[PDB]
Amino acid sequence: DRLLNSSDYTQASVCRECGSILTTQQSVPRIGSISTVCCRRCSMRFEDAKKGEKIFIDDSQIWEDGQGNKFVGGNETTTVAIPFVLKYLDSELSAMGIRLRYNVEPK
Amino acid sequence: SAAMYSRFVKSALDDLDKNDSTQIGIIANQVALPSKNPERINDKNLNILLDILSSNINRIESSRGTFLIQSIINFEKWWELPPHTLSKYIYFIKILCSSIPKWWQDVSMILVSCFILPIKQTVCHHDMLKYFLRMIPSSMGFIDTYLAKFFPNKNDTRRKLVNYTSNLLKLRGYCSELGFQIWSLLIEKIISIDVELQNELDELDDDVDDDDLEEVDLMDIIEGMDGTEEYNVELTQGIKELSTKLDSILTLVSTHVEEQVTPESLESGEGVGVFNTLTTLFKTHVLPTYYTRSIQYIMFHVSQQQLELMDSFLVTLIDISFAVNEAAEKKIKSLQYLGSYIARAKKLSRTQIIFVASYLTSWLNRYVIEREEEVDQRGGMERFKHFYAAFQALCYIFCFRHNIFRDTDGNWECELDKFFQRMVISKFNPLKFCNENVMLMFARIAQQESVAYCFSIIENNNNERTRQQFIDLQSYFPYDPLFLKNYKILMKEYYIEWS
Amino acid sequence: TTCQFLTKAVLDNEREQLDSPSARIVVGKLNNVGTGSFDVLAKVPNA
Amino acid sequence: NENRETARFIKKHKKQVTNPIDEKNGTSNCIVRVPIALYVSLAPMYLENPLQGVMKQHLNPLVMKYNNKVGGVVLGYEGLKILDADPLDTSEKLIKITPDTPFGFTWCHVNLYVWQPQVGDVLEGYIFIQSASHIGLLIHDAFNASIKKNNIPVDWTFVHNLGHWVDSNGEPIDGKLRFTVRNVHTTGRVVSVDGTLIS
Amino acid sequence: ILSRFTVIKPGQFGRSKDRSYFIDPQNEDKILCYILAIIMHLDNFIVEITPLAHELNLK
Amino acid sequence: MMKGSRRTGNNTATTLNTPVVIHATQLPQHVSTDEVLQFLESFIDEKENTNLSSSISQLKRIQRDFKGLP
Amino acid sequence: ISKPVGSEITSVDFGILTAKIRNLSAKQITNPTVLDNLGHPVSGGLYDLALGAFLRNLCSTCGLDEKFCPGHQGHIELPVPCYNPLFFNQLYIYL
Amino acid sequence: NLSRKLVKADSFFMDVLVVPPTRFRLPSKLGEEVHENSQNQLLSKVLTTSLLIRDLNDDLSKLRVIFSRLMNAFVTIQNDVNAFIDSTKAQGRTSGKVPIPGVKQALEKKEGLFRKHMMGKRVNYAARSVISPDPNIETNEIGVPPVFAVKLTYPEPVTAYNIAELRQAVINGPDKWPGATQIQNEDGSLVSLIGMSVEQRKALANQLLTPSSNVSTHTLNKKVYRHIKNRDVVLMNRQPTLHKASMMGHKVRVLPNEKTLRLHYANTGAYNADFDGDEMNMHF
Amino acid sequence: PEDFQQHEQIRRKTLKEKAIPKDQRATTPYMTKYERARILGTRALQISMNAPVFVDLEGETDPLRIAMKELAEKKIPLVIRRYLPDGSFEDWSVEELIVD
Amino acid sequence: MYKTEKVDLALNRNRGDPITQHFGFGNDEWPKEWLEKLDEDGLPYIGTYVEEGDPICAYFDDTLNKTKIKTYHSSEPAYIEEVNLIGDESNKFQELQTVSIKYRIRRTPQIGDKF
Amino acid sequence: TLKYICAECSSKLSLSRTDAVRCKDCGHRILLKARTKRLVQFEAR
Amino acid sequence: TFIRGPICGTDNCPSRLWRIIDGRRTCQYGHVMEGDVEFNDDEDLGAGVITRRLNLTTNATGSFQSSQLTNSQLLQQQQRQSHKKFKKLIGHEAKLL
Ligand SMILES: [Zn+2]
Ligand SMILES: [Zn+2]
Ligand SMILES: [Zn+2]
Ligand SMILES: [Zn+2]
Repeated sequence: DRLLNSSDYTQASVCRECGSILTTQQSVPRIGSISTVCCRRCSMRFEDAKKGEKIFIDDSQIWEDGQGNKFVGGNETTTVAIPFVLKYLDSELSAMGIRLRYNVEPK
Repeated sequence: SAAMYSRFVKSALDDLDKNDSTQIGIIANQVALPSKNPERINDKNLNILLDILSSNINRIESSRGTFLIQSIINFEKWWELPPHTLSKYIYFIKILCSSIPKWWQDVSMILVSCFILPIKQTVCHHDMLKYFLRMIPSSMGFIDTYLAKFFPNKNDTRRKLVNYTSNLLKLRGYCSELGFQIWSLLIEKIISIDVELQNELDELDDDVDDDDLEEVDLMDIIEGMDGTEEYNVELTQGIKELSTKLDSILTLVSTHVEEQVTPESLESGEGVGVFNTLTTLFKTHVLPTYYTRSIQYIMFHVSQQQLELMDSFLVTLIDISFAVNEAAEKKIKSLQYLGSYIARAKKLSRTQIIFVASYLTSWLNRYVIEREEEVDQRGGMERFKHFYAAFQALCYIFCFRHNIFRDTDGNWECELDKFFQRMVISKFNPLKFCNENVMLMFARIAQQESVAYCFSIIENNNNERTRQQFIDLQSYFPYDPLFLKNYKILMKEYYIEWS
Repeated sequence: TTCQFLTKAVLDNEREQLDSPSARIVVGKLNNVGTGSFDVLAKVPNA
Repeated sequence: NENRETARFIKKHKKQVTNPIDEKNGTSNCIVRVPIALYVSLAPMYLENPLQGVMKQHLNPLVMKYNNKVGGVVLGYEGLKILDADPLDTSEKLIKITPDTPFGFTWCHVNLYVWQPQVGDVLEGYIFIQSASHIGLLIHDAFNASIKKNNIPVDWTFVHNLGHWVDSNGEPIDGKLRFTVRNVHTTGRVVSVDGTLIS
Repeated sequence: ILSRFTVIKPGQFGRSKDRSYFIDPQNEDKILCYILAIIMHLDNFIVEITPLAHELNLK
Repeated sequence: MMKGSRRTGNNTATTLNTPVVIHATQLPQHVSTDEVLQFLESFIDEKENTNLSSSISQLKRIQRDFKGLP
Repeated sequence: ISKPVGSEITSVDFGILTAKIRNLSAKQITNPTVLDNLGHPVSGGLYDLALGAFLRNLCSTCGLDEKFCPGHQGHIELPVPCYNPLFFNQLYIYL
Repeated sequence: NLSRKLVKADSFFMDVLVVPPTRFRLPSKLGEEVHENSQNQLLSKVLTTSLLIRDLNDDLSKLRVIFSRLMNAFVTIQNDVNAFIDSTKAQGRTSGKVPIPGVKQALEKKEGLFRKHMMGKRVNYAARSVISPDPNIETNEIGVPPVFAVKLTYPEPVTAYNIAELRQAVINGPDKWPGATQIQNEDGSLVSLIGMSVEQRKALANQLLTPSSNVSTHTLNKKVYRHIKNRDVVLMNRQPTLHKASMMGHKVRVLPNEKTLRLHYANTGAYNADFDGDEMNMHF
Repeated sequence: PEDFQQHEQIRRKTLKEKAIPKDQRATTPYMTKYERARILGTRALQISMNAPVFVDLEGETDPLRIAMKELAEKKIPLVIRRYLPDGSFEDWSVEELIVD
Repeated sequence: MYKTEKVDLALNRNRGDPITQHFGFGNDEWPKEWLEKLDEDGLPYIGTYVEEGDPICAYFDDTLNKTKIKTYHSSEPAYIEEVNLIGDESNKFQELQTVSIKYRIRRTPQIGDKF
Repeated sequence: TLKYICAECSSKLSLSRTDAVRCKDCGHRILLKARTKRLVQFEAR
Repeated sequence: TFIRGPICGTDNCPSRLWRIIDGRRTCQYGHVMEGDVEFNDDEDLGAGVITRRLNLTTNATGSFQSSQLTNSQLLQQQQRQSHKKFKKLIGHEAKLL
């Protein structure tokens, strides 16, 4: 209660595949969709659609940002309960070149 | 001109061959004007635009051709077009949302948001909207979420509330598959206006000679508004600012439900389904509220229309107030509800008033077996709250219904002059623990019928004598004289008065 | 000497198991001493 | 180098079981039964009736909606079964309550009947409108479909009255039409099957 | 003239539908910079100031 | 703005509404029309002994589809 | 307590970010001055609006306001590969 | 190493920096003057020296002395990224009163991050005041002033047994002591009771058990943030906390007419406290 | 699909190898003052979310005093999973433990 | 306990920056009930009881055309003791922009006071 | 009639707008505000 | 007491907001705006070094709203030469005067 629940309890978005908190993003939706939660470094850009007759995309793996790009993949995000200072710690460690991979159990 | 622009919007349609999207936003920015600017597209140039977009649809489904599709859906006041254009614009939406079942995500957002407009304005909204609830079957779901997302506030204007619920009841009669999520949305968002009126209620309103205000009478310029609008609070919520809202919203519900109940739908139609979706909505929403006048009048109106309904509501209401499976204090408010429904509902026969008084004495006839011998054991005088609220639920009947139980032969119905003699003189003294005015009036009218001989036992209370929430369920009558003067006019044929 | 031990851990590619109470307050996990030394499991009656 | 690099990407996107054309009708079979596993949150009001709680919270909001994991429209479910947290079948199972909250999370198995349309398949549905730009359809009286102009055959002309249709032999086409499946669109809250008529 | 000498307000609103500018005092020299450049050229670089200052209605 | 709060309601996917993970545990094995029609006769009967009424109404069209005729 | 959490973190791995942090961030930063006149954040600068919403402007990446943007990472291209001063003693040993 | 990666020497050098998000790099302010952040002054100077070495990168495309400034730029493109991460690993110019802290100085001290904001957080729902004696409360009790008793709240979910008491708390509102400050709806939206009158509270206490229309939140129930009462409990704390008996748990006993936390004499040897002006922290 | 089926099968096998059966369990038969302070915490936290209550609560509004009444009557439907420090565990119902 | 405060407005200008914000009230707008705490010149009547949130002076700025006040930014109820109008020495023609205002927080011996 | 007081010569002084804050008998810059007849209430405690 | 802000959610009304628990700006009718903060920063000239002084007002806790030109500066640059009277511009009306 004292060092989490009453101080900086935030529920963040964590990719289950890369294990990172900072590189997630709520997607700018196509106008007929819902803004979902997507990870950025697991995501591959939609122009990388390089080529059983073909390897076409299942149309729900593609999301956009406010710049206007498109990205395939980057899903498989979940919500965990962290202190917010863990989100600030991970930004101070990236600036040193160090990533923190989080291993999240329901996979 | 009109023959010249037909080769202009076709030349703008040619942005798919070499993929430049040149004249897309130029046409789309002229169609995105309001009605207060005469520089918008007119009735002649729109049919130039619309019929090229309806003769091909492949040469519009680009990511860059998506932009004009917004401004055709956001083409405001489209229900005010001439029938050479109105009956052709509807034909464009019916082919856009069926070629591409993806804009009904965004078109039905408009049709539900335009339910502020009245019935005479939304004759063409629902007749488009009924069409897509059968052609797009997977839209029963997310349109339910639109009707809650776009219901107005408790405290918006009355034109937005009385005409949303008017258009909302229109949607019920042509979509019975939604049904329950129509009434749950109404009755829960009437309690918000409802319960804010009993605590306000002090004085009668002024019967102003004008009852209605007026008939039909008919840019953004946004600045950096981030400062103060201090000390201009005007937070003083009105009397008629919520009494007239509860008039016009809740008269309109009783009008629409009186039309949708009839004996020819109670035989093989869906008029039974209107009743049961209010009965389960009664025992879950309004019955756990506190201090609610003016919404149990909806069930009061509906359970007075036919005789079979009161054979499926009073038996429902007894099963609430006497089952062991119910809560500890739902078995008192419903006894408090049972006494004030029998004593104020008009259109009932004797055979229903008797069967209430049959069981309400037969439960008290069973009461002599076990729960009268625990007086001698050490305990409070409030372990038997279920008994006093049942005896109040029968003495409030005789103060109003005292001429139905007179027979031609000169008897009473299961000893009405004799059974109350034994229950009053017994080892509980219900002349003290119950509400005073419901019990002071039982003895006086029984004194005029020569049953009560117990007016010193009333005086034997100043020295014979969790108490506040036992007073508060007994000073609450669900069917008091209503304050709403417009809605009482509907109930004057249905509501027994004081005399 | 926080970034001194951080240098020794990053070069090690060290998986922190998150079991010490100084490492559970960082990630916000429940401490494993006292009332966090077991699990409470609820017994549901129906199949 | 790249021969075992994109295999962890291509096989992410290849769907598993292809729809067969069956019964010498030419039409494919897109309703399929898949057993899945879930990790759901039983709530304390359903702590006495756990199976009603998993159905009403997690399984009932999942029907007739596109699910990304099974890849289709979930019709219904069959054979819900809560995995016991006690590896001892029996009635008195037990789930694991979270420390912070009074809820319990648990595993479940269930069989989902999903509708799985894929490309190169055959779907026959009623025509509900047809205009001067497309042929609009239903599928199985529930699933919206459309055939646009650039996949209408050239030998077919749109006779105008709303308007009827002319095939290659001068006949109006009925509601029931056979067509071949193009990109199935998903991104709405409405599942759209775009289709073709050419072979 | 108004696109080269004066200032249109920022954003995306007051520049395409209805223009909105303001005569700043820092461009009251620049407009008169080329008004006086033509009048100087009409007399071949001989400027007659005082009859022009009664004509331009200034000091 | 307000639409930043409407998409919290447009998503409305908590850990009470949605499962945390979904994984297919075997391969999808196809069924027959005699098995679909046997299932829908039992799934609709189970739920009809709220929500879900807008869904079942779309299943009865498919129950009318595999055997009957509009 | 009415907003439970499902998935939970159980172990943390330390590592080194490779050269392809560029993949998670196509929002490079070039202009060293952070603002210009009219108080705006200049594009390609350190207060760019693709790093999170800022000064009552929406985020160019999330599309969300200042209350709901998580904030995002950009990267400065070093022209020549300087060494990381944490790991400098641990390359001078291998050197 | 199950992932069978390669140990490569690029991991020791820095190809790119990464800029932290703008929320973690907001400008500073003091009084009425806003200043630029610490993490922009060290991080623009890398980016000007990146520019200045591209200014001099054009001085071989058309083509000594310029390599005495090219090699000078590599030392200071090193000494700027060195001074971005650390600050004791640089040289600087002058006595700039312990110059601008890098991202290691944010982690390694008593203060900084890892000991000031991970082991040592500041908390909500806590009060401190001077302590005063009382032999009339119990030994396992604290005397909470009425100032603290109308501020500290407890989220109490409304059910079928506390509806009689939580309705009375909303009626009293956030001024009369057995009361409440705000309620929480089933969709998590809060409704504050502070500006409301006696009629908007009675007409909102009556809706505490009304089920919402929504089916996603049909499980949940409302939460009334009642004031602290005599059945609540409290962690109490004398500030040099040298052993675990200096932070015990008391039962609340709300007193009138005070502004001081109020303690019994059995406890004053445990906390090593005396009534000379000592303050104690009350956690709820 | 096969990579999950062969993954759940590992997990339910690992958790089967760590379950000490009820006859092999050799920890203390008393409730160890932290189990008591968490059973009463978790049961009172479930009661306030409208869980079915197995005792005649006599006007008690504190959820924690209700759960102290159920612990006195052995009516609490919880199970303590006592972890041993390799990861293996023992399940103890609250009904069979002894309250100090 | 006496306690002073320097209500200054010239903290936010340069040498040639003209006088942006004045004292006193404005016109063509009416935020009422400030005249209970304040006088016609936009300065408080001295001797006036104040609490937190109460207006302490009214300054009419010209970059908003709005009569803004600034509030008593402390939580103990005081009384205005003295209002001093500080003139200007750098020139002889600027309006008043600095006002030093003195409070009087009365302090009876409450329980918890060291003697 | 609203007045102020000079801090030096104690002369009462009405000060209109577009006037320098100075005394008008001496030239003293600091200038203190007088109090007028205005109601305030106290409890005699 | 209130301050002007955006429209409140829950379909409230076009409203103006007010910080109440120093971090939860409610609406006029008591609806707490979901996800609001009221940030600050700590100081216990001196006590460190000064980077620069970029002048913002910062009443929106981070973001600044005032301190910008060309919004009401539009009517400030053209008012001062027309605010003062007695301009001595009077060319032929002075003969009448
Ligand atoms: Zn990822
Ligand atoms: Zn963002
Ligand atoms: Zn003087
Ligand atoms: Zn609101």
